Amino acid sequence: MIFVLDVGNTNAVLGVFEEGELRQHWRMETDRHKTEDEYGMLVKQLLEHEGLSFEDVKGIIVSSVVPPIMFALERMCEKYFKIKPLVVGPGIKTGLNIKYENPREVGADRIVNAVAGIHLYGSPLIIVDFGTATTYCYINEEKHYMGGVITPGIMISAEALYSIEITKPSSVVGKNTVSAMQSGILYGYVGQVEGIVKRMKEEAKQEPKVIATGGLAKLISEESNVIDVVDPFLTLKGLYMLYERNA
Amino acid sequence: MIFVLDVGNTNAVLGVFEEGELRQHWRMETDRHKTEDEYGMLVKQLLEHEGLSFEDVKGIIVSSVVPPIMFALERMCEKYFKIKPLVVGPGIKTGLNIKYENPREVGADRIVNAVAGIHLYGSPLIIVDFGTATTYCYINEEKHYMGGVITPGIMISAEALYSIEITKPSSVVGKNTVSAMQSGILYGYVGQVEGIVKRMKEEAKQEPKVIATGGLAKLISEESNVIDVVDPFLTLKGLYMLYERNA
Repeated sequence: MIFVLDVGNTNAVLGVFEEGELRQHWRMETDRHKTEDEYGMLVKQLLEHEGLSFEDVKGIIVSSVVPPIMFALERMCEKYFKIKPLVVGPGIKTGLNIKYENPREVGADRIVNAVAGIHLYGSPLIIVDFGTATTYCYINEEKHYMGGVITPGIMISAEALYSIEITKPSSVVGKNTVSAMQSGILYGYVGQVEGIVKRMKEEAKQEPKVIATGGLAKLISEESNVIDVVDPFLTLKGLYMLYERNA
Repeated sequence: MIFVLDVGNTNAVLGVFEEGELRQHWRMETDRHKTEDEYGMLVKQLLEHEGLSFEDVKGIIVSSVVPPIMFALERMCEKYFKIKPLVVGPGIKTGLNIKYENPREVGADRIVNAVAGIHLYGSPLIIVDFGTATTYCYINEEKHYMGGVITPGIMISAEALYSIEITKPSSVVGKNTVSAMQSGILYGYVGQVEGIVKRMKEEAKQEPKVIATGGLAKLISEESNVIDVVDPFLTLKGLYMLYERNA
């Protein structure tokens, strides 16, 4: 089985693929305090409750935006799995044609998401990833990664305000402060996504399918039709594709 | 003449009204370091270059969200103008019917803006104020302040990202990082405003005129039709109305 790890500033998502299918996934807060042995012990527990052992895992790929924890995760992989993981970084092969002027500044997971999205959903595509930032990538009808749009993420924008559950209020016009802020975050974000996506489609030669991922993709897609498919595991699936290409 | 002062966390706007009309306005960064005498000396200079003296000013009203500078501004008014200013606060009379459940938690300038907007533009109204936060207030067809919507302000959201000039990029799909972020802030914000305003109008009995104010109102209104009137001096005009009612 192949173990994938997508580590964010705030959250990590783990998954195990068996015969090219996602067997199980797990989500957690990124912990800069945790040691290689405490990662190994937590992973042991996740595997055990899934009916798996370390031995079941034959390959590992990690994508991370947190250098201060890479050393420990790599050491945990080497110690518990006896495997040196593949790290998504400069010089990993992806098969992705990047026409963006800044290919090296493209987030690793935008690349991963584009590889998965094109393989799973075709082209042209708009990919919306609601994470720490909300990104919108545009892949053209020749499967070229053209670039896109970056905005503040739902939680980071909600924190800068409330300074948290993204709840639907009983009305848009908030009859009270909490209600006004709930409306603002939710409907403001929906309006943001609708507006950007409509403008990106306007610039497009062929009309693209819109796919979204990230924890809060579902909330947004419940409120709008602008998103065609929510795929919560796009990045995991992409990292699995990358592992296979690079094995 | 009547001197008005609207002091924000980040910016202050001053104005002088002569025969009920705004004669001149001045904008500046709020300075927590400045003393009462350095405020008096700066005001002296602004008046001189306008052809005015301290003596010309017979009344003063101040609205402020920065308590640490009120003492100095009040002392400057008392010393240079020989006037104790009216302060927008609990117990100032406004003539505004507030149906919002949290009347006391309504920003002073939302009240000021509503008083000015209703007097100058009628009802029902949607008032959009692009400041530190972007607020959307809804006044119903009986001129009642119903509440509204609060979102992160253009600059605070742009800072949390870039961490600045809000520029129109050459395309929505940014061909490069800076371009992607420019698109995101600008078109994301436009989409946010369009979406919220359309939802607020949907809840409205009569169809409201939409008025906007704040430094960046013009940028947004250039990009959308959702705003009927940009009135850059709504708050100044409101504070003038409040001074007159309370004199």
